[PDB]
Amino acid sequence: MAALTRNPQFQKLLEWHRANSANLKLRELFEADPERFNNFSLNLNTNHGHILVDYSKNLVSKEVMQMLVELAKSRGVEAARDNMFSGSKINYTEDRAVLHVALRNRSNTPIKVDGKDVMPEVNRVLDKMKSFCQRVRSGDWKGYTGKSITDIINIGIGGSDLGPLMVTEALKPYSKGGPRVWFVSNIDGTHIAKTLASLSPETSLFIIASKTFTTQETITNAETAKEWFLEAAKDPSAVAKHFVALSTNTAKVKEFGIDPQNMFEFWDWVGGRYSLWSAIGLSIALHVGFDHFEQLLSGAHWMDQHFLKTPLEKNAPVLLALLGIWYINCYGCETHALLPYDQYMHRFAAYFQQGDMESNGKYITKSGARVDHQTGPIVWGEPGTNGQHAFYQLIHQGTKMIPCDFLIPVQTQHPIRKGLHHKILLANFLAQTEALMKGKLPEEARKELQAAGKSPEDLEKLLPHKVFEGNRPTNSIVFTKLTPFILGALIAMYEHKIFVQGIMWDINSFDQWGVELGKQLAKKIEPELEGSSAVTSHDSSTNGLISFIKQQRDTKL
Amino acid sequence: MAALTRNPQFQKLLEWHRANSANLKLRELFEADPERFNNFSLNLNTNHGHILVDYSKNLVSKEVMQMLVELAKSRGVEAARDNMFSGSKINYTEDRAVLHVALRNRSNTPIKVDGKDVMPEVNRVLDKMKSFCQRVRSGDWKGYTGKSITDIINIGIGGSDLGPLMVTEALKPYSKGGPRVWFVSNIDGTHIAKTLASLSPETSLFIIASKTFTTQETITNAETAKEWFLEAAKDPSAVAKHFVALSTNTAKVKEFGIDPQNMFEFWDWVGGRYSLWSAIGLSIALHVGFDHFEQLLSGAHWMDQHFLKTPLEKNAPVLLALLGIWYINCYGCETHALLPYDQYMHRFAAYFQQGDMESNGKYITKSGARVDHQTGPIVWGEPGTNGQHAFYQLIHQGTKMIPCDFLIPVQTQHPIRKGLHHKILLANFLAQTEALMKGKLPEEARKELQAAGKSPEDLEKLLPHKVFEGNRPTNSIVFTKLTPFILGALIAMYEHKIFVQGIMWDINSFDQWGVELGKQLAKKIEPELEGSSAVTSHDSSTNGLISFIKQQRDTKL
Repeated sequence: MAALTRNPQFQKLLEWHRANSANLKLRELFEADPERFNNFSLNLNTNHGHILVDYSKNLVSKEVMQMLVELAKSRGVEAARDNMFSGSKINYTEDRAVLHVALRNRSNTPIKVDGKDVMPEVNRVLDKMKSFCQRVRSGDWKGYTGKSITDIINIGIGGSDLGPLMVTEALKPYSKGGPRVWFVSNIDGTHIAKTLASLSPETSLFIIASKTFTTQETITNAETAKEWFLEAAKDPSAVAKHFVALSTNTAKVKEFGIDPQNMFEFWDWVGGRYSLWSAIGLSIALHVGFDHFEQLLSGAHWMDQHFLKTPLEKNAPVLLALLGIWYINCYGCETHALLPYDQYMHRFAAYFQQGDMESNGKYITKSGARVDHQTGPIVWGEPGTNGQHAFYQLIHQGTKMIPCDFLIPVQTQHPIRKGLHHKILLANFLAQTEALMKGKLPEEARKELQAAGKSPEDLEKLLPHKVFEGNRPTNSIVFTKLTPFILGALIAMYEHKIFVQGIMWDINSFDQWGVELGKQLAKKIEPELEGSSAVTSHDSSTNGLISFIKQQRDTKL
Repeated sequence: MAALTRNPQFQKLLEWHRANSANLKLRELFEADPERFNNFSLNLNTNHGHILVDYSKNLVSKEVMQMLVELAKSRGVEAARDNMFSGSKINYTEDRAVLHVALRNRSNTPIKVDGKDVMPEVNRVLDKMKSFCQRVRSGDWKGYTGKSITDIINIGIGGSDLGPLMVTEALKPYSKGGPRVWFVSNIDGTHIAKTLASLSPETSLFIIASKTFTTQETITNAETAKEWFLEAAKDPSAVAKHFVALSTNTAKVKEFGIDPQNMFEFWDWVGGRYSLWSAIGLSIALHVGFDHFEQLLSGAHWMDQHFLKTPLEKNAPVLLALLGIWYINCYGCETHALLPYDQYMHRFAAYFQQGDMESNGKYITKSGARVDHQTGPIVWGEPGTNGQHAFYQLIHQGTKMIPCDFLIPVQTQHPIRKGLHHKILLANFLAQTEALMKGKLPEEARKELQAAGKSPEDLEKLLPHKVFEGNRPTNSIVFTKLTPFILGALIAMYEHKIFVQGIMWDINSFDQWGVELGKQLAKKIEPELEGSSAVTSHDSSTNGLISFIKQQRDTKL
C-alpha cells in the first residue's frame, strides 16, 4: 500500500467512518451541544483584524477531530513543517528548498539554504521593487516620448499570472494613484490583441514574468508586444523604457532589449504557484503601492507564524487540511468549492485551482510507490450570491457531497445605500450554510404547500421535490475587512492547508512533472500544422483533427 | 428504485462495464484500428461552417455505443424530445411547456401551448428588439439631456446575467459600432458601485433583466441604479429614456416604475438558464447588432433541427449525453470539464455551470422516487491555455477520472503574427488530448532519463514521477470559426445534451426548487443584523457568525 493507508491512525479513522459516519447529522450535533460553535471555531486576532474560521457545520465530533489531529502528528506534519521553514530541501524530486515563507519573512530571522542566509537577497530585490515603484508611480519614469506611464501590462503564464491578477483584483480599492494594470496570459492571440488595442505605446510599460526568460507562450506574447511597440517607437534603444523582466536570465533579458538593472530576481525555492510574494508580485506593488505590498507580505508572515507556533488542534491551516482529508479519503468527495461572497475576490477560486491542484494533483509517494488512495481535490467556485442562481441547485438537491468554504469580509469596501447591499450579502452568506446544514423537512414543506392552496393530489406529487435533505457541511471564513494584510493572511492559510495535505498523502506538493508530456507533444505538432501536406504521424484522432484544421482554415464565412 | 436503475438495458451496460471496462486501453484501441477516428466522430456541415464532434478518444467500443443508444431508446428519449418541441407541458412540477426552441424557430412553423401558436408573440418581441436596437445603435435614442447612449448596463442575476455576459464576451469582435456593455449581477455593492463610478447618467441605458421581476439582488441593484440616476436627472419622466425591462411580469415592471412600452416580454416556458434567446438577449443584440443576434438564433435553430431529425447513433447532443451517462453512472465521475481553447469563450464553462447543474442537479424522479444513482455532474473549467497552466497537473497525474471537452475554432478572430499565436494554440489543443490518451509508459520514461544522462540512482529516484498512466478520455469539438451562428449551434448542442441526460435520469431538467430554502432563510436573517443585540434564534454557528459580524463591523481598518 502507501504511507497513508498503512498508517494505524488512518486505519482507525477509516474504520470509525465506516461504522459511525452514517449517524452523523449536523442538525443533531448542534442540538446536543450548545457549545458546538465555541468548540469548533477559531477566532484569530492578527492585531490587524480578526479571521474567524468557523468549522462547526462539519460532519465531525470531538472524537473525529482528535483522530484527525493524531493522524497529522503520526504523518510527520510537525517535523515536515519545521523542515520547510528551516530551508531543508523538501522538494525531493527536484532537490530544492521550499521557501515562499522566506519571501515574506518580515522578522528577518536568518533562513539558510546551503549554509547561506537568503534574507539579504530577498530584501535586496524588495528594495529594488520599491525603488522601481517610486519611479513609475511618481511619473518620474518616462516613456519614449517623455510621458509618465499610465498602464502596466504583466505578461506571464500560470504562477506568473494568476497571483498578480487575483491580488490586484481583490485589492482594487487600494490602487489610488497607481497605474492601470492589465494581464496577458493566454497564447491565444486574442488576449494580447485586445489588450494592445486599448493602449498607447507612449505610456505603456510591460512586465515580462519568466524565470528562464525562454517560456514559450510568455516570450511569444512579449515579442508580439515588442513588435507593436517598435512600430510606433522605431528605436530599439526605446525598449528599455517600456519593458522590464522578472527573471534571472541576464543574457536573454539583455538580448530582448531590457536594461539588466530592471531584472527583478527570484530563486529556485520559489515555486511559480507560490511566487506572488516575490519579484513576481511587482505588478501588485505598482498597482497598490509598495506599502500595501508590504502589508500583504506581513499578513502572510502572520499566518506563517500562526502555522509554525500553534498546537495542531487549534491551528487554522492544519484544521482546514484535516477536514479536507476527512472528506476526500473517508467520504470520497472529488471536489472542494471556494465561494467568496465578494466580487473583488472573483479570481480567488481560479488562483487556488493552480495552488491546490497543481500542488496536490499527484500519485507518486516519497518512496516512489503509487498511492492507493485519493489525493488533491478538484477546486472550483464562483462568488456569492451569483452562484446561488447558477449551481447551488445541485449543491442543495443533487447527488454529490461537496465540501464548501464560504468566505466574506464583515466590512465592505463600498457601503452604498447605508450598508443595504452588504446587509443583504451577509444575510445570504449566513443563510446558505444554515440551509445546507438544516435542509427542510417533509412536515415543513407540506405546510407550505397546503398554505399555497395546492390540491391534495398536487401536494402529494410536489412534496418530495420541495424537501431539502440538508446535512451538507461547510466552513465559514469571516474576516474584519479584505485589506492587503488580511488577504495575505488568507492566501498563506490556504498555502499551508495544501502543504499539510501533501505531507499526509506523502506526495510532493512542490514539483509539477505532470506538465511535461503535453509540452513535448505540442512541440512535435507545431511544425506539422504549416502547409497543406497530410499529417499521419499520430493516432487517427490527432491526425483527423489536424486534417479538419487544414481543410477548414481557408473557408470563407 | 428509479427508472434508470430498473431499466434492463442500463443493468446490461453496467454489468458489461464491470466485466470489461478495465480492458479498454485507448492507446491500444487506436493502434488496432486505423478507422477509429472515422467510426467515432461526426463532421457536421451546417452550410455556415463545420462542427467536428470527435468522440474517438473515449473509453468506448462499437458495442458500448450500441448499448448506450439502446438505453436511450429504452428511456424514451425521442418521444420526450418530440414532446418538448410540440409544446407539451414536460416541466411537470410547474405544469409548464419548455420552449426555448420556439424562441429561435426561424421556420415559423406553429408551436402551440394551450391550443395557441406562440410564434406570433415570439416574433412580435423580436421585432420590438430589432426596432429598439436600431434606435439606440444609430444614436437616434437620446438620454434625458439629449445625448446619444454610449453605455448599456444589464442588471440581472443567474439566467438573466450569465448568457448575455458569456455571449457578448464570446462575440466581442462583432461589437464594433455598438455601445459598451456592462453587467451588474451580484448584490455585493462592489458590483454596481464600481460600474456606476465609470458612467454618466446622461448616456447610460439600464436593462433590468428578470423573469419574475422580484429577485432581491436584481430589484435592489435596479433601485440603486434608479436612485443614482434620479439624483442627477431629478425628473421621474426621465426614467423612461434610461430604463427598460426584460420580464414576464408586467405588473411588477409597472410597479417598479418602468414604461409598459419599455418592457420586452417573454413567457413562463422560457427557463432562465435557457433564456438568452428571448428578450433576455437584448444586451447581446444591442452590443453586436440585431443581425448578429438573428444569426445566433439561426445557429441554435440548425442544431435544434439536427437534434430533432437525426437518428440517435449519429445525433451529436445525444452522443455527448450518452458518453456522459457512461462516465457518470458507470465510471462514477463527479465532474465534467469544459475547456475551450479560446479567450473570447472565457465564460462558456461558467454559463454551463448553470445550464447543466441547475438543470440536472436533481434527486426526485417523475414517478416520485428518489434517485438511487448519480444525476448531473459538477461542471468546471478555464479556457486553454490558461487552465492548461493552472490545473492540468491533476488531470494528467492526479487520482480522479475527469471527462473533458476540448473546444476550438480553426480560424481565429485575430490572426496576428501571420498566424503564429493560433498555431501554438492549436498545437496545444491537439497535444493535450493526445497526451491524456497516450500517457507515457515506465519504459518510455526510463529511456528519456537514460538519454538525459541520469545516474542509475537518480534515474530510479525520478522514474515513477515521470510516468503518465494516460487512458484519460476526451471529446474534441472543433469548428470552422466562432461566428454568432456557430456559437448558437454550440450552445444549443449542450442544451440538448442536458435534455437527453435529464430524460434518461427520469428527472425534471426544467425546474429549480433547490433555490427556495436559501432565499427564505436570508429573509429571516436580514433584520437580525440591525443593531448591537445578540441573536440566539438559530443554531450556534449562525448565531456565532452573526455575533462576529456585529463585533467586527465598527473596527477601523
